[PDB]
Amino acid sequence: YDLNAFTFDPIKESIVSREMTRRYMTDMITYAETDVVVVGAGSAGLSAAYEISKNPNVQVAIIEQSVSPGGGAWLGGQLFSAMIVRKPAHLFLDEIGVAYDEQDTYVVVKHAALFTSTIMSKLLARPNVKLFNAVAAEDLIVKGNRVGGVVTNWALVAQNHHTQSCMDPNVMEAKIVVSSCGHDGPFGATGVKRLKSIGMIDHVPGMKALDMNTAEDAIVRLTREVVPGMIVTGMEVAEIDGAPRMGPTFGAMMISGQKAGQLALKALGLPNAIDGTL
Amino acid sequence: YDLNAFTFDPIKESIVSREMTRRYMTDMITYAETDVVVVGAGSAGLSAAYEISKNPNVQVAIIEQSVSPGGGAWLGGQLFSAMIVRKPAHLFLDEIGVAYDEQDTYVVVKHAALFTSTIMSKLLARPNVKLFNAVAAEDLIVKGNRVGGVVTNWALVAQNHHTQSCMDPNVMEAKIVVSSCGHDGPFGATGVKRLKSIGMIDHVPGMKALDMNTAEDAIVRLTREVVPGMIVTGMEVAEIDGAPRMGPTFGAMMISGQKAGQLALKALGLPNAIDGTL
Amino acid sequence: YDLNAFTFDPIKESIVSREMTRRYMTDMITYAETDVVVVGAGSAGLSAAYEISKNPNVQVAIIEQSVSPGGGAWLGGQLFSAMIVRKPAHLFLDEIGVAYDEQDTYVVVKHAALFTSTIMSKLLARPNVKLFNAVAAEDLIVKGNRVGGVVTNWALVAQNHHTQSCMDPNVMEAKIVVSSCGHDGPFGATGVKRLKSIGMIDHVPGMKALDMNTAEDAIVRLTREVVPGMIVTGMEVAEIDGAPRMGPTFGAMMISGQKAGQLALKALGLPNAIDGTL
Amino acid sequence: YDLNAFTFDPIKESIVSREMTRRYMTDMITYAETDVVVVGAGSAGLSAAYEISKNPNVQVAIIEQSVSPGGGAWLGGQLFSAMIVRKPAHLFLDEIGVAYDEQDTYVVVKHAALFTSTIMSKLLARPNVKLFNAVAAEDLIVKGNRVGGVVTNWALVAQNHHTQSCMDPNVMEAKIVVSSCGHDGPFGATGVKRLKSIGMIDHVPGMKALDMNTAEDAIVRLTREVVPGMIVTGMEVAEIDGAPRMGPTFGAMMISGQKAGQLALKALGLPNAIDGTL
Amino acid sequence: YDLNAFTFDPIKESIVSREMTRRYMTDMITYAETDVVVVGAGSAGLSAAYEISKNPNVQVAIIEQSVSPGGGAWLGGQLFSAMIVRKPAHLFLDEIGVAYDEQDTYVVVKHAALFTSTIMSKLLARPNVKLFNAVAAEDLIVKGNRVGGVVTNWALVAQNHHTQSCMDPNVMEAKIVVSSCGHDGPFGATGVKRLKSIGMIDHVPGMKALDMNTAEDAIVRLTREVVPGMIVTGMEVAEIDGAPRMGPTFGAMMISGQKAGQLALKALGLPNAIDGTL
Amino acid sequence: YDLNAFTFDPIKESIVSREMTRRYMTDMITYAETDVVVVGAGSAGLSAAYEISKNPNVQVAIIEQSVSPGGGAWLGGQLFSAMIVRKPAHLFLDEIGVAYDEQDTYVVVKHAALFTSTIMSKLLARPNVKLFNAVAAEDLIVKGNRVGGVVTNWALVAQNHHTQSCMDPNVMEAKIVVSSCGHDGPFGATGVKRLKSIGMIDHVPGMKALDMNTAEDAIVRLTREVVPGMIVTGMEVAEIDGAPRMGPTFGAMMISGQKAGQLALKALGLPNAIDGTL
Amino acid sequence: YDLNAFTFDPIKESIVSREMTRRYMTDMITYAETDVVVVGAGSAGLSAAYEISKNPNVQVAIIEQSVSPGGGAWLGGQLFSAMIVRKPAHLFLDEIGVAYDEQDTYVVVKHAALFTSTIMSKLLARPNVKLFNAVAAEDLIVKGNRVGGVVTNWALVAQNHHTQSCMDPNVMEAKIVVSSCGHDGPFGATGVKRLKSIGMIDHVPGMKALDMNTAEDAIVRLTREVVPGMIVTGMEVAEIDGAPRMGPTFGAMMISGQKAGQLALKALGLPNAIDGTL
Ligand SMILES: [Zn+2]
Ligand SMILES: [Zn+2]
Ligand SMILES: [Zn+2]
Ligand SMILES: [Zn+2]
Ligand SMILES: [Zn+2]
Ligand SMILES: [Zn+2]
Ligand SMILES: [Zn+2]
Ligand SMILES: [Zn+2]
Repeated sequence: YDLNAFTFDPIKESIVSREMTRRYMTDMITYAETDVVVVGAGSAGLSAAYEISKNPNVQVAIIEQSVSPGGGAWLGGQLFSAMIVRKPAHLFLDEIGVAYDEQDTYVVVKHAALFTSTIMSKLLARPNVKLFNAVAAEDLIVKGNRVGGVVTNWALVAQNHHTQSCMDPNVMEAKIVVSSCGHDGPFGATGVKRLKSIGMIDHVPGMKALDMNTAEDAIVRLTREVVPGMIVTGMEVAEIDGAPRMGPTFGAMMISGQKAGQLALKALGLPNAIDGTL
Repeated sequence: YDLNAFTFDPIKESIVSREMTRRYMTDMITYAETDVVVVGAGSAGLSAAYEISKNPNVQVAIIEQSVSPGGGAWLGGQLFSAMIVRKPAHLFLDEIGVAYDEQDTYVVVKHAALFTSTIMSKLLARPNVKLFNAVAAEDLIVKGNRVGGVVTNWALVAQNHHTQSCMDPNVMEAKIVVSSCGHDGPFGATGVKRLKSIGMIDHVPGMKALDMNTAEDAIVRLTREVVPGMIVTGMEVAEIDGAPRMGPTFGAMMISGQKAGQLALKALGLPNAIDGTL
Repeated sequence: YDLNAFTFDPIKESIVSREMTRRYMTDMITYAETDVVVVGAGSAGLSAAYEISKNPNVQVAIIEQSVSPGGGAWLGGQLFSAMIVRKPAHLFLDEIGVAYDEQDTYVVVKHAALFTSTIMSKLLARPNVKLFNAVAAEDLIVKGNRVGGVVTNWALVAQNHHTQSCMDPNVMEAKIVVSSCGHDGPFGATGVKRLKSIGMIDHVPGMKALDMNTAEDAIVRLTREVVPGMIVTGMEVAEIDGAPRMGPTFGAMMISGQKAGQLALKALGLPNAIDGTL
Repeated sequence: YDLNAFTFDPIKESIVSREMTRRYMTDMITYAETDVVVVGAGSAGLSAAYEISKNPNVQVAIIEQSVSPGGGAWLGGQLFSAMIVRKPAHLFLDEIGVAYDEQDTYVVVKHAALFTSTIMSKLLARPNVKLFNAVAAEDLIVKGNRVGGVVTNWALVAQNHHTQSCMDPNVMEAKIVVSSCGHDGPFGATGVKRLKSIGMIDHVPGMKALDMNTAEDAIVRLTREVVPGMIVTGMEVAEIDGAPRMGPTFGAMMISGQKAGQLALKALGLPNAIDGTL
Repeated sequence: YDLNAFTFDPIKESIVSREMTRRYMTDMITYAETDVVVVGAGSAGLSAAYEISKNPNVQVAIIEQSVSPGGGAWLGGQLFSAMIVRKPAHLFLDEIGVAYDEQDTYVVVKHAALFTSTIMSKLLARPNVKLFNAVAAEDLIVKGNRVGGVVTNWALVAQNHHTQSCMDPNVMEAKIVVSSCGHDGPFGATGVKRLKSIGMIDHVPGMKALDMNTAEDAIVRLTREVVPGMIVTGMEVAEIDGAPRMGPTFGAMMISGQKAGQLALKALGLPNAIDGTL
Repeated sequence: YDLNAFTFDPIKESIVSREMTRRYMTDMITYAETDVVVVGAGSAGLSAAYEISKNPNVQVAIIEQSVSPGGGAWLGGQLFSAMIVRKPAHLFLDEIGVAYDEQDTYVVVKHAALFTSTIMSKLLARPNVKLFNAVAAEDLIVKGNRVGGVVTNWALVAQNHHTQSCMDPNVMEAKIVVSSCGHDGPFGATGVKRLKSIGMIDHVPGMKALDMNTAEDAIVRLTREVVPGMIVTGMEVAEIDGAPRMGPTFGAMMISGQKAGQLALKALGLPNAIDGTL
Repeated sequence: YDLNAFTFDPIKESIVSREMTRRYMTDMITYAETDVVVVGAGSAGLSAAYEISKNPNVQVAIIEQSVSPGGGAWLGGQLFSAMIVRKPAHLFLDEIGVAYDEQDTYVVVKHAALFTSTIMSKLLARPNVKLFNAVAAEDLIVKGNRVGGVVTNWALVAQNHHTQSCMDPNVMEAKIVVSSCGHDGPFGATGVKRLKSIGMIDHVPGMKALDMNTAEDAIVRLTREVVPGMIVTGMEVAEIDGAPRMGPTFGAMMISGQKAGQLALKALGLPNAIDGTL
């Protein structure tokens, strides 16, 4: 084509609508009963989805309330750019294909956005992954003390129940829920806060003050299937357990998310790194 | 008449004013002491008022804070249209004259708005029914151990005590109050929250996580005269009892409401389906 | 069934989701290219859709930004209930089946909500009609000198472009658009304001001060195909033409809407009352 | 009675409701066609109503959007208390029975609230005066280039058309409207701003900068029947005419309002000070 | 003077400023140590101030956060006008000179504003009373478990500590504080809520549901010196004690306030009705 | 004193109140008619007040709407600290006693806050200077063709005319007004916007795009008595004249202010640097 | 230079940017591990930083969330100017060079702004002091049982986690943190509220009611290293200890701050007035 004399092939508006609709319809029908739902597309949730979907047989829905995925991983600290990842999580960066400046006990990715865009590109390309962005998980499906999926709505509806006539949610059944809701914002820690309000867990003390050396090891260690059918990963772990926060460093999110992914595979009865069967 | 050359008969502005004033103020005088007040015109409250007002002896005031009645029954889930009603509540739809597409354990009304408009149209035509919309129930009338009506105001006043000099409420005495306030919004669960703040009940746990099979049977079961003079119906039942929620399905709202209406007839000493005397 | 011992047939959450999704997305595909789109489900828009859809050949989509349809027709004036309809528009009420208390030059419907629910119930039951509520028309489709449909989005999105990353709209092609957006609210007069901002008309003076005798005859008279492909009806007519307003009387809305429907049938080449071929 | 052992006579809640309702109903029926409506109960509007209602045969409705009447006359300047009134308007204070500290060219009432409460008490006691507080004039009634009354609503509705489904206004016919809307607030200058938007006057330049000596004489001089059926008085005069403001002094408001009252009597064909017939 | 040819005597702007300033200064100096401060100028606070200041030797400061005094006594219920006062409180109306329509167990003042304006006019005329409107009591002065006055600020500052750099309060010492803060609004029940937060009282259950017959007698009975140096009166009594509310009736406010006034006189060691020494 | 065993001398709350009241109200009386009022205590206004008040004959009131004085001079750009001052304005820094790091065509003050605090400390110590902070100039006093002072109120009142009953302003007469209101914020360019709305100047184009080399020389040049009685200085000059802006450099503000001060001395008939008589 | 013909030396925009960037980022690197961080630049925090930085060996970072430093020390009470300082804290004023009007048990600084500007000017000139304004301390660094610095962000970010994708904080390590966050505003008492939410202290009762004689001595007394690594000073002490407040008097803030500074020097192992080694 010539950028100086450019013509698009013709279109009809109604075709564009119908293509989008049909495709979103079929996705919602498929994923109404899914193997894994990941709630939250921050560094931890992306890392978990990336790890799980390496198994091509596993269906992965990602529910993200924001229009943009990525969570807090578009920046470092104080609106600066550099992303510090402590060793040995730089091996995870190697696998995804993200360059870094190597230091002695850590590496520096030149922009957090480079990690986030790269992992998302590789993740979203896979046929077994679907991103439902601009959609919130408002609640859980819980039957006989097992989490069995999530209660969904458009994110803007979920934040506007006070300004309109009622707007019921939808429902997505899942074998395993990976809750990766962070701590930040009006949606922070949605999943663990709901476990508490329905009496399935007893306390959500909230994250403690900052201590990077304690926090990152603790967050990985504490990542687990918290109740039957629900794994918690990322900063949401610190909320439920009262672990210290780590601030502007990203290794624990990546590793927590990877561990959560392997826990989800285990929960599905599939080869996994938790068992040593992978 | 001719749509091409159309003339309305003459009017005067004063006539319009006086018509609306004389009629509304007459209705307020009529209903200031009444048989039943239904608080909330959602699916459960409309169903309750519909059921009660089948008896002509019985005067029924419906108090609805929104300008529009209907509550959460203008939509299905995720801003979609279809209204799922589990059997055998399709027999209630048959009685009201709402068509549906039948499936094995449920039916589908093509638009929630078709239910709501249809039942409202039949209900409002009745001479013993009065809709006071744009009016909130701010509080209860309680004398000794018994609910004896509601404390009312324009909904916008009830929402703007923070912005103007004080604006006292009005009062409506009733033999029975049917509280159908839902759980959603700033007015969610007004009646049961008030029973708790005045010490007449102990807790309002809030609805639990979603489980349609448990929730709908539970809401019907738990629909009751909670304290002397006050029946609670619809999702407000889940709030008081800590029942699971059901999300985008509507049978329990209709049946809970119908049961609440029958309980109100029984409380008034009238033939009813609770006793088997209807 | 027994209200004392009540059991719903079994369900699964996934069934409810898939039912609502399959049906809504099927409707969107059906109506993405359609015969008539009515924007606004107030008294004028409901009247127009009611009139058009008397012809079964004609597919009619109603776009309503609010969750609740009905517009300003849930109340009379000053939050009072009575709906004044000047003669001879009481003949339209007769046709729809809405009772009234007759006076000399007008009739009184006991509650505006009785009109609105009744006409909606009859309208929505029809197979050729689809209500897309909680959906705003953000813009028009205009090709050359002609309106060819509407640009749509969830209403909450259309109201929240200031708070999230961009969220493109959808598109619905139509042979005729009937714009019935009122004057009230942030969406008041959307269609005529847009004709002005794209240069297809010159001014939108806004409604003038109140004069019922002038206003209602004027609104009917001025109801028209304003530009090729687009009819304007109801109070949106006053905005474009600088007509006086009428306040709490509703005959002109019903008759303007009826005339707009007949004008749409005429524009589609069908038997109609404008020509005298119905 | 004994303040140490006090018992009220018994009451029924429904009686209180019915008394308020019946009385407000009859007032609204009476005043739906009134001789004078005064819009705004600030110092100018109170002064105008006080002057007019000295004729016991003249019906006076006062429409005030705030719950509290009094407008800007509860304080002096900068939240201080003293009310400066230039001579010879202290003669007006003498008539109403408001004490002052007399200085050479002006007097000082010790609290603006003393003037406001005193004039209101004397005004409201009269049988031909009715105060409709918490009610806004949203618009005018205009028929054939004469103002014929006002379009009313509850004030909170008039400020909330953007948050609810539409809420039509009511209407009050009047022989003469006295617009006394001030300049301050979101309702400031309602009446003259509407004259401009409907093309009945051509410009509303807004008040000029402060100059007490020019402003107070000018405001009195310019008080007039601005268009047929509508007198403007008080600070709203400065808005329409572009007169200077006067800030924390009150004589012109009192005298403007008195003049407006005498102009209203003249407009009604009654003895008055404008003609020298009183 | 001639309303047709009117001239004010000359003024200088700076004189107006200086008069207001000097006068407000001297008032604030005088009242920085006062005999009684009444917090809240609603029906109860006005009634208390009116009762106390019948003793010309007693200094009374009234602190009212709103620009307009009067509290909730500008209206009846539901924005209607009539003020119901149960017998025998109509004797209080007789004393103040407020007309009413006499019924069997109650009387009806035609507009609540007639009571409020009349009592305020008589109250404010007295030399020993000062109204500090647009000023909030933010806190109490408490020394050795006795209330010794109030912590004040301009009301707008008291509501804007979140939008500006810090703005310290002022202080007013008092022999007795009469707290009459109502229950309504963001300032509702200021005085009793502060007693609770500083541990001087133990519970503030809040007002119970409506029951006029119980409430009005209870409110009068419970009006008292709650802690040394502080009397509570009006609806604030119901907040501290958990008494029922009474809604749109005004006798208890008047009588509570009168009793509070006589309690204040007693606390000052002066002749009073509590002792039978008056 | 001993920080380990520290006792303050005794106080009484009333003393503190009376001290603050007597002093402030005395200052208001002093300055109600004054020589110069400076509106705005940003870098330009502080510089102007500093320059003028070098003459002891001259009384200078500074009106600043914010609680904190200093305007935009607490920071450099992008929330960084360093304050760039182009030569030869470093000579003004020398005079005030502000250190800097010298470069070739400019100097760097280490923190903008060091300039602002330093100049304020020297300015405020002077007996002829009074800072009225938390006070806005809402309007001008204009008599005939000449500015003669300012219309003042508490800043929060000036921002809350939409939320309360009216609150009149106060007035300060001045021989000269120096308007230094900046361009930023809701109060940006108050003085020049007012000249335009009262018709004394024709346009306020607003500042143009950034060009430091053009802008700083232009702002100094254009600093002038714009209309009789009123000098405009600082970025408010760019707004009136359509000059380019300079962004994060401060020399023009200091020099414009100094020139404005010299112009004020000249206007007062005093020795000045404009004429060469200083 | 000539104010009549004024030319600035040339500049380039890039130079200004690079100057501000290089300097700020150099300061951030310097202070990322530092001796003392003072959180809050109100009267107590400025006094503490002033006291500490008398020792040149000691690096002191001041973190202030507002753009303007100074806290509540720009005004006295009720937006009045005079700053009351009880003796013997006037000796601290003597040392800083702030003039006052002496009384018997206290002195009066003519404007609070004179104190604040003066102390800031002396403080900020010192080479060992850095003001990071527009920067909030969001959290603490806590390792084991000890506070080791602060978690920082731009203040606007710290206030806008609800409106944007996540924005991680930054970190500053410190040997000692002096928390001087006041009680006022959304950031009031940040440090002590955090000690409570992480479980390091048990309660934050909040300040009690006003009692100047008790409060000021108590605040000095209670100023302490509350937990290892963290001193609390100023009104934040009242919040943690439930001390009474003092309102518009400032001696305790200055003395508490001075004591806090001496406690910080002692904690650093340096000569100090707590020990008597200074
Ligand atoms: Zn109330
Ligand atoms: Zn819901
Ligand atoms: Zn777009
Ligand atoms: Zn309207
Ligand atoms: Zn004003
Ligand atoms: Zn700027
Ligand atoms: Zn975070
Ligand atoms: Zn404070």
